[PDB]
Amino acid sequence: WDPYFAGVKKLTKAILAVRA
Repeated sequence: WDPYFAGVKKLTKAILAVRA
């Protein structure tokens, strides 16, 4: 189940600061 995030953005919000 992942229609858009399902809560995974808790990791992608940190990665968004690592990449340009």
